Amino acid sequence: SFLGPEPEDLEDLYSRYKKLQQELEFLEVQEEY
Amino acid sequence: MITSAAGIISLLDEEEPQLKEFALHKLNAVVNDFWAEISESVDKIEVLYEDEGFRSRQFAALVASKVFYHLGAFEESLNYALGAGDLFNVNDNSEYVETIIAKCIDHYTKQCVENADLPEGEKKPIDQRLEGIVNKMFQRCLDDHKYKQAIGIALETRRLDVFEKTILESNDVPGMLAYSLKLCMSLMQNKQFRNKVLRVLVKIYMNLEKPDFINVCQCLIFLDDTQAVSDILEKLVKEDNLLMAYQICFDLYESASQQFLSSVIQNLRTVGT
Amino acid sequence: PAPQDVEMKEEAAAGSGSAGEGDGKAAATEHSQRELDTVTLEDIKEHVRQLEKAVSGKEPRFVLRALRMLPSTSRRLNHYVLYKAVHGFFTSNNATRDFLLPFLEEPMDTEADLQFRPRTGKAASAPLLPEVEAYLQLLMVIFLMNSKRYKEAQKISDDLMQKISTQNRRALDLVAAKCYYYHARVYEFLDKLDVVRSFLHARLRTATLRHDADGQATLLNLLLRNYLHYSLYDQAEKLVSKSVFPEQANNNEWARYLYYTGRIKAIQLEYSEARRTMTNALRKAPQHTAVGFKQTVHKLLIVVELLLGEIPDRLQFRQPSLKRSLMPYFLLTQAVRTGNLAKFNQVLDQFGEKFQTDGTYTLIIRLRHNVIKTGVRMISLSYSRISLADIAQKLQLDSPEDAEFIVAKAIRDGVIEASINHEKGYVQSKEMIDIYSTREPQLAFHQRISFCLDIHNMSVKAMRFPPKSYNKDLES
Amino acid sequence: MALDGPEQMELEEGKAGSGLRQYYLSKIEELQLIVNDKSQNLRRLQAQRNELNAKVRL
Amino acid sequence: LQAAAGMYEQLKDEWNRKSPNLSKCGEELGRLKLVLLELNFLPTTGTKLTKQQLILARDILEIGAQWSILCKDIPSFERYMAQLKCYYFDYKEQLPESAYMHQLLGLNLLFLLSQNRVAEFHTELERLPAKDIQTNVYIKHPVSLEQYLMEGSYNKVFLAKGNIPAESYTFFIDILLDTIRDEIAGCIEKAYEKILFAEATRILFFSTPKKMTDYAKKRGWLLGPNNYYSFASQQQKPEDSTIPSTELARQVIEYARQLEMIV
Amino acid sequence: MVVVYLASLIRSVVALHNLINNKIANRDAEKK
Repeated sequence: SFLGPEPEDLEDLYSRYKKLQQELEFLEVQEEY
Repeated sequence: MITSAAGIISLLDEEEPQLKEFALHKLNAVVNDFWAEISESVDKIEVLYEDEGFRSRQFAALVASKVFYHLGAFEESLNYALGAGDLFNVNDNSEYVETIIAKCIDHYTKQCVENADLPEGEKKPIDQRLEGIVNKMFQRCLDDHKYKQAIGIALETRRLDVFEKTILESNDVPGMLAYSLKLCMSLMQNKQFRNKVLRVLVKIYMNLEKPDFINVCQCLIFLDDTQAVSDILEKLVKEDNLLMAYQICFDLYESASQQFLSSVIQNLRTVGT
Repeated sequence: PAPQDVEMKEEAAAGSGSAGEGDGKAAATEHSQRELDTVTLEDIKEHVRQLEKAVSGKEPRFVLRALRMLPSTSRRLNHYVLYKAVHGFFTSNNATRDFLLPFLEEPMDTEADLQFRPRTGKAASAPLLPEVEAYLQLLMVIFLMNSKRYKEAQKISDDLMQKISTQNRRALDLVAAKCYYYHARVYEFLDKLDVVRSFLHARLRTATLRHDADGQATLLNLLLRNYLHYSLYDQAEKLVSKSVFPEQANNNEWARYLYYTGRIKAIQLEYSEARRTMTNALRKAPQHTAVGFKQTVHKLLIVVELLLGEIPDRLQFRQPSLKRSLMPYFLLTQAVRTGNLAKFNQVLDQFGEKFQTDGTYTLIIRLRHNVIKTGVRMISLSYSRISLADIAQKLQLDSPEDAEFIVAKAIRDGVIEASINHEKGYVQSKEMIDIYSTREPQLAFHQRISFCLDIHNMSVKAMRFPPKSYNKDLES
Repeated sequence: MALDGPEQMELEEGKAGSGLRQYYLSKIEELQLIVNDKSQNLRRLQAQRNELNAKVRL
Repeated sequence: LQAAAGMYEQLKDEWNRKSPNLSKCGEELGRLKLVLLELNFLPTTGTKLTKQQLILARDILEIGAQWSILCKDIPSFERYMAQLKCYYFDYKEQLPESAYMHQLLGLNLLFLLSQNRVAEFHTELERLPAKDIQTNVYIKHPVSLEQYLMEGSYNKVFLAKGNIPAESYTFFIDILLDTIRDEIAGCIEKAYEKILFAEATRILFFSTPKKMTDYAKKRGWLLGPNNYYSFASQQQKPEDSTIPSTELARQVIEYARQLEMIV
Repeated sequence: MVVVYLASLIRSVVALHNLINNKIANRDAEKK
């Protein structure tokens, strides 16, 4: 709901992991460059 | 205590239909210890899953899948499991066959990105068992009442199944738009999919009778669509609020150029004061 | 009371744990951590803590006061070490190591990375759970054969150790990789027909997708030993072939991997592959701490090199100061030199009690073939054409036929490398020389360089990694 | 995740829900993981390139 | 008939060392299977409690094994034999009993050897020891052979004379013997040039010059009534003479390219 | 490869224990 069940716990991890990937990609490119 | 498989392999080999059928029930527990020796006999267990003279297929598919992942072929292991369509409840509850479940989610994502891109559905290449897993994930979101987790999986998978009108299956309608714009531009480098997500937001604004005011303005400038700005203006006639109107219009102006400026004024008169 | 129990045991483990777990999740620091782990950590905990101010002591007070009360069998093994509800196989110290009085002295104080037991009662609020469970479990397993605990405690670190980390991330596997290893040295010691295998196998496959090479390595060692106990050749044969063995895992563990591999292969008459592993094994082991494993490896080593058709050096038996035990092994080498059966057969029996103990005895039966084989290859290599009659007398063979049959088994393999010409009855060696007017040397050199090459790229690469980990680590 | 060891019992928010939640996460997590291991190599390549770039440019 | 220990073993005794039959002791061996499903639902866990069920299990499969050996069919024997072994290993030889297990055991050893499955041979050697529980008469044949065969005294083997004493072993001994004869036969060609017929019967493990003519011919020596060892023999002796040059160099370009790239 | 590794082996204990004290110090130091 809006208390904090297990799916909210799902949303949190999802959000951070996704957002964080494009920035990690620039760093992955630097190794190659 | 027994450490050798040898007896089991012979039961499977023998001509007795009864012995062959029995073997699979006994096998599930051990085929994660004895498994190395059982690989020899991978062929007999596959025949029993194949052959419709048994309804031991379900049990057979599990044993046969189990030998395969151990062996180093993860894909064909999965493939047997999806075919019987053996329940995932059993695999989850065990710590042996964690392997297969892990491969199933990651296999699911490869199929889904290509299929999901333009059409609403996720198409035939993703069979009933994969969908069946996804459905379990789907229930959790609905319960939560929150669109953002639906949004988080839908971008990566590239689904439009749960990225559009998932408020008919119940999730949070307001607030949806902001999250969707900021993630999609940054993460995505596929234009075809990007455009879709943006086209969906034009439909989402309409559900609401006061949609978010920042979000319309991004769609207006990039797409060149008079349509994104238009739903918010349509709602405001019906609502009759000066305070509500002003914020949207100032947000729009900054982004907008002169070509946009001409086009909005016309829309606004049409809908009404 | 004893202030030594509290301050030394809780602090020493604390530094080590925090720094590794934190570092491992953050970045791949792995070369640096491995160097710390084998030499310092094991030595300090083992030797000095036995004689303190209380009886024994490895580090069971960091599994008692930054335990965190995990779902692990860290706590279960602890209860036996102290007294909480069961005395177990070892008695508690009332000189402030108590589990009967929990929440006694702590020098560590708060810091989440550091671990702390009254700060939190469960670690199940994060993905940290598998690595801290693995870490405490590690401390426990080393100590258990050391303080002569038996029965239940050994079996719940063989099946249940496996249960604790099977769902893992790279960091979690890396802490757990250690945990499995210190379990492996106790595991060789007691043989079971009980099948620990199931969990071990199923966890091996899921972790490879998850990441971490080190975890994969240790489970392969454990598993070879499982077959050894059962004494079934077939099952072990599958495991060696399938594996190549990667290089990320510490130096102590590699030595254990090579010794086990070498041992099993040789019985089949695969003396050739096995010798390479065993020679690497001796050399891979540590210094003084290693010594007890090293002697067993040194017994097997003479036998595998002897099996090839080589006659090992006499100084080698002499030099380690286990010379006495080495004395039958030297005699076996001498029996092989002369080619006489009579000395070889009598020695094998007399010393047989001592050989069985080492585990070497199975190989020693195969050595009978070598006694005559080494002698005929030596003589033929040296002087090419010798009559069949002459070889029969030297070895004490039955007949000129008896010799010809030795040559027949060998030739196809290539050992003796000669042929029997019954044109008059002699053995004639293949040998000729003047290879430098043929292209053949360019090949010999070509493979040597290719082999070296892959290592050169590796040399440059690995070298830089540990000083850089240390520069990245914060220092005072 | 609010755990990564074995615990709970199934419901599709139990062990089954938690175990499937972890796999949905693992594809996202893997990208995070390859880069932390990648950082060690990146600095190695960096130090050597900084010395080399300073000398050629000098 | 119907069989399973504690109430039957009639067929084991009726099969051989009484009269020859397998027309009751392997023809009726399809209904024994139905009790076997029960028995085999219990050595999932291998414990001393399981013993009672375990001996009945073995009993059909001992009669099963026995019919296959007499009948001269190796694959049927192999399925039957394999079960008995895992059913010994439940504290490692929990059941080393019966003298209608004795023969099987020896047979199993020679069987593994005929296939030239070396791994399996060693696995059995270690698993089995009931070679003095059931005592050295027919079981002695693979044992003698292991010692001799490892030593490389082919003369000593006691496999080219283990045909005469047999329970029904004679068959297994013969296939294994044929393997021994081949190994030597190819090698000898390389060994030396055109040697006497008599010399080429002696250490070729043959019985007559007639057996040698047919056997040699398939191998590629003595195609005619004159030895042809000479083709094969001459090839082996000079190892240091061969220059096709460019062909032998084996692509110098590739090795060079691997080497250059790093620098 | 040998030379660096020997320097590393003595440094290790020192460097790894100290890290935890410096880490804590850094977070607080950063704020001001």
